[PDB]
Amino acid sequence: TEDFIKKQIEEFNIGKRHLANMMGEDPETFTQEDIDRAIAYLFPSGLFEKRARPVMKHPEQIFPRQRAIQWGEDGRPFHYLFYTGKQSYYSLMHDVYGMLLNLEKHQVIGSRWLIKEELEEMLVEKLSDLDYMQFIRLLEKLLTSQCGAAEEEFVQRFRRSVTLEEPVQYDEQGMAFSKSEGKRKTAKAEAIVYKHGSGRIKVNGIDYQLYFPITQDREQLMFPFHFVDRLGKHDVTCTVSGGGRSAQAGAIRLAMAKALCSFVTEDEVEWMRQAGLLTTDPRVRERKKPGQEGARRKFTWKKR
Amino acid sequence: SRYSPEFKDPLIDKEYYRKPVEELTEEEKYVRELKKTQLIKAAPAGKTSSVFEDPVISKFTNMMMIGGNKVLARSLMIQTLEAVKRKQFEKYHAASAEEQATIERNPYTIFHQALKNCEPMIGLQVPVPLPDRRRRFLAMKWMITECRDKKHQRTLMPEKLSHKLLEAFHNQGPVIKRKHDLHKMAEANRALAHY
Amino acid sequence: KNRAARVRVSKGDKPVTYEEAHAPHYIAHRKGWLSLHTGNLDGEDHAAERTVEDVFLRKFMWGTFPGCLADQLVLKRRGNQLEICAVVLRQLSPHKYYFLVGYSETLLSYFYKCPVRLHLQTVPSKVVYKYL
Amino acid sequence: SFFTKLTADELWKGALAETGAGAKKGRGKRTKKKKRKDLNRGQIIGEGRYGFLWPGLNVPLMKNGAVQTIAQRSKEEQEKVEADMIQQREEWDRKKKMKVKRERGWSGNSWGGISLGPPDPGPCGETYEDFDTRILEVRNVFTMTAKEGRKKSIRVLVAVGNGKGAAGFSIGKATDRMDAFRKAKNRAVHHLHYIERYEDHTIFHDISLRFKRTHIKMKKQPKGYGLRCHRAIITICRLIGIKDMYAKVSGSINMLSLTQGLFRGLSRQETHQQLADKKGLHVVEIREECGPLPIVVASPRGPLRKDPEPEDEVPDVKLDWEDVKTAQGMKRSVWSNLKRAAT
Amino acid sequence: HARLRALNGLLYKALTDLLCTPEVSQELYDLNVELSKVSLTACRAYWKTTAEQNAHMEAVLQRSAAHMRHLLMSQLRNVPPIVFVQDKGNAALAELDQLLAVADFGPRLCGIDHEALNKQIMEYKRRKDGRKRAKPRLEQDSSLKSYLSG
RNA sequence: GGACCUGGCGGUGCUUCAUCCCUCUAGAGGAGCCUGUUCUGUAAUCGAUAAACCCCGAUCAACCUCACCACCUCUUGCUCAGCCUAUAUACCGCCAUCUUCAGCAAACCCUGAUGAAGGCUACAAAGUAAGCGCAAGUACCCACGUAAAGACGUUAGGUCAAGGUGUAGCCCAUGAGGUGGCAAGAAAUGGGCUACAUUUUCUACCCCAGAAAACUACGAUAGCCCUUAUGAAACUUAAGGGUCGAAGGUGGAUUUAGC
Ligand SMILES: [Mg+2]
Repeated sequence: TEDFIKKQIEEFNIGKRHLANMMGEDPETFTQEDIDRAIAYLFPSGLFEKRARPVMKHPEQIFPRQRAIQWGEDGRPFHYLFYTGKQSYYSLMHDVYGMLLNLEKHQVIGSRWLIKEELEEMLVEKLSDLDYMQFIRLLEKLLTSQCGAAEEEFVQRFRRSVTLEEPVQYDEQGMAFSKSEGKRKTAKAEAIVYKHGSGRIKVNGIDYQLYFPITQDREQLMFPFHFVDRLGKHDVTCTVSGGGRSAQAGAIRLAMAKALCSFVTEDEVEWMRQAGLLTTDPRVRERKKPGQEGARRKFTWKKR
Repeated sequence: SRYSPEFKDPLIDKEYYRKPVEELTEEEKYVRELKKTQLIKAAPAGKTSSVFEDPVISKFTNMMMIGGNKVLARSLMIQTLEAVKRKQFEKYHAASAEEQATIERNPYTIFHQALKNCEPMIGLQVPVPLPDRRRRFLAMKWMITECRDKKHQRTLMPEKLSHKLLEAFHNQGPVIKRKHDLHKMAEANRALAHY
Repeated sequence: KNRAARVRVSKGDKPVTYEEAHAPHYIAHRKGWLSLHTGNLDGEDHAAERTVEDVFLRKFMWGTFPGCLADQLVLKRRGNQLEICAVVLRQLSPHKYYFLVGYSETLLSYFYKCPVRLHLQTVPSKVVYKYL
Repeated sequence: SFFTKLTADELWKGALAETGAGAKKGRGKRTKKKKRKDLNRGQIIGEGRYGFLWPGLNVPLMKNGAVQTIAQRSKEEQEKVEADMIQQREEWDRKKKMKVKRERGWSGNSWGGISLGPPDPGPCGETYEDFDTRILEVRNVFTMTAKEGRKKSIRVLVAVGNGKGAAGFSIGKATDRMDAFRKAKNRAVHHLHYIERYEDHTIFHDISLRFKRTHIKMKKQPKGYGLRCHRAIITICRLIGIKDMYAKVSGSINMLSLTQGLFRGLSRQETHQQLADKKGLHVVEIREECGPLPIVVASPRGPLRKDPEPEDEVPDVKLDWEDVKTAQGMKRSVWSNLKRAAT
Repeated sequence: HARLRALNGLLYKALTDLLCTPEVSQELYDLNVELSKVSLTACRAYWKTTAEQNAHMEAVLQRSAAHMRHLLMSQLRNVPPIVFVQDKGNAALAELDQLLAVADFGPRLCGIDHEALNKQIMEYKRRKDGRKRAKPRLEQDSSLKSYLSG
């Protein structure tokens, strides 16, 4: 209940003061981050679930935001859309519809739509898939319409940033170069590409033609420079370790491409990315499962 | 697959990226802008931007590969190309001036023409048309299976494959015979095409 | 169907504590181990002896506090110390609790030749994490 | 081996076989069966065969102001203590075995007429201690489902009434009989009719109604006539609070149809006050026991009509052949007016 | 389902009326194309096929499909795009015959496993050398006895 | 007997699906051997045994293990005895199977006149707040993938021989101990290994080589013999060497696995 929440808030304030005393810091400037660090130090827990570790947050966060009963002592609900059972969702829809009406009166890249779980957390109300789809359609109709700054801010409450994903150094002799790293399977490589050179690659201190006898590995090495037409114009010193011949070739290729990105133009960097020369390959060996011959092959189902 | 569905296949073609902006259509401009924001898979270890890269030959080598022995399959393929080139050069030098115009010495052209000749236009039972990919796969598989036949004893794969490719380039050899047999069987079973 | 250490739902009324509620695949994910000792670490030794000691301690404590225990024990080992942390219901008079604490500490100390401490936390009733 | 022993809960779970396919199916008859017992019912900590007295655990820590020492009971007194423990266990078992009977319904093996007590109290100060619940029928409906084939379920018809004119009935479907009882009575308490009663003991006028295929003919009766009605009607009338009434049920004797037709007829009856208000005339009651004295039971609250109601010499009503035959005495029946227990 | 069937019938009737009238198109009117089937999911139209004239009919229909959809929108205004499918009997046969003309041919008992049973018999030779069912409704229940007991 | 409801079924209609079929790769089905089962034999275990048994309990048997057999011995016995004696059709415990599922079960509410029964339409028309499962979260290298998870229920599914336990049975023996012993193939079948080679074999090397290439080829991890390792005990087990160079020549229907 509300009185319970008030008591929890008072207890949290007292506990915050006590924790500040315990860690020897100013209670007046003991932020939530300090509280979390102190709790993690005093009550260490290796449990992988972060929600299972000890927590002493504010009651506004520990307790669900569904709040106590939505009516006072008289029993009158606070919200006028309470009897809809989804007062948050329908209030939001009503506000969006009012915004659309006002837009009628007056007259993509780094963001995505929050998932249904995120919206449910926002409104602390359970919602159906079709309800979420209807709200998304309304929001997208709002966006497509000539939305103003206020509507853009309203949408940004639901926009979620998309997860889309170089230095130049000088040696002791003033040779401008770039250094980068790459991984492929188990092989790990570190490459150094100099700004000016005459196409000489030394792998582990050994020339590539003597270190990579297979023509395929040399072709993989040639791929980045040949893509940007810079064959024979750069000097590369790279060291690779682990894996086999092809894994090492791929790791060196990725490291060389990433390092060479420091010299080619931004459009050339984008072209290299679109060619796949910069994406770290996540294809790694899959573990063998018990009761099976291999990663995916089952044992021969016995003849019947 | 470890790649999320958001990831797109890479496009390894230097002409595509060096193409002038003016020649690009509005649709192509939108495609490029979209690709500027799309996650792209890592370039596979097989294909590169090399001007000498041949996707047909790469696929043929992959089909020849046994137990992931890409090195040996590639060695067999390059040995076959060298054998075809050497035999064609011998024929060219042993031929008169008039015949030298007709003799072809490009191993890649010979290989492509041989595979094109071996491609069966029709397939099967009810005879049915075959799509392009199925045609190419059938041609390659027929060539490889014929070259792997035990009928040739102690002859290495490069020599057998070169001989069969040269036979196919002249519209002869057991592979063309197999294609003709499939065509004749489809013609015979044409009466069942109503199924 | 997996049956190990799981409390199968029957009617939605049977109460279970936090540990009983969680299935074995939640160990080290949502629930820690009930015994902490360096036996199972890399290169360490005497894991079997510590396991036998822990099993005997759990059985002895369960049979020494009949119905008093409200949850599983926690057996911590620091050096040669041995702390048995238990959660006990407030049934018996504290005289019996103190007698049992002294008894168990002395007997276990003489039986395992290590200083055994017994820390009791009392609860009014068995803590209910959920109902099954 | 000590390490091979288990806890009491596991042992009971294993031995009692409370779970498993045998309990679900019951193919193996278990007349010779085991029941759970509390092994720790009366055990005292610190008591054993050796009969030791541990200060602070099973004997008082301080006796006469001094700390007691470790003492062991003599063999005779320890034997007496063990015998007393055995006798106390036997007494506990005997008290467990004893019980108290109940009152049967219409018949010794029928649920009809058996009381279920008051309906469960409402969430907020909404209690029904004034209400009584009675079972009218219990039926084992078997439903054919795709996987399990024949599945048993219990359909129970209950009626609840406070004895002061407020009563209702409801149906409850469940897998267990008690769940059906609870559902049915807690739902019937929400479907309460109000049956107007003449003088709080009988109906206002003779009623004759057919519900579906069930004819109910109820006759208003004077005080002391009792309830001469179908046993279900007797139960429902006791719940409503009707003491004197006659009722004959003809046609189908479907219990649910009879019950809800009875409730319909009782609810739709017209009181004397309503009749007086409708026709604007005094409702004058003539009693043979009171002679020719006219008793006014209801007067119209509005204006009183001046024109007398037309007095047709021959009323146009649909009589019942049974009633006419009974009045004329030709209704010979070896089953009518049989002496029966008090209702 | 029945509503969709009636919608398919109405679409068939409308397309037939558009085909028959000359006002839609002189080309289409001269073709006198007849429809074997009309089915809505997009709309698939199937017309009977008479080769050169068949190709001409298909080409004219493909050219006039947009105008036909526009005219249908006048009526049923929300009409999905109409797909014309040429019914060359079994179209696979026609395409197969076309390719075959194009293609090149170059120079020109007892119903048992008696053996298994015989083996089993030889193996054998070598090794040698109802009740009442109670009615569900009549089963007794002792719950009431227990309730009355206590 | 009339009407209806639910289920089952239809040589029942329609619609849409999946690895159901074709397509791709490598296998099995032919050979030898390893191992498992079955059968026979023996004085000589048990259990699993259609998918869901068949390199299964075993992450393992020369003695021990061992529960089998023969012979001999003991009787308050290691145990406030004991039993691997019967019952998985009394159970706990741990799992298989659908599950490569998404639903389940309570507590209510409503409809059918308060009949059995039924309860969906998103521009929504009686269903629902909670619980369990999926999901989410977490582990591994990501947000993907693989693990893990996977309710209720189905097969009286498996285990009384992990252990515990109900019932029943044994107590000079169905208990306990000691010595010695099986374990062979006339076979059938399941899985696996090695092959039948030239994309191969041997050597060097770890991929720019030289030879071999059909009766002195390829091909045994088999047999025979001799060492060695472990052990008290080895023709038994394993490793190595010698010797032998066998069957076999890419294998029918059918069948397994993979994205
Ligand atoms: Mg009786």
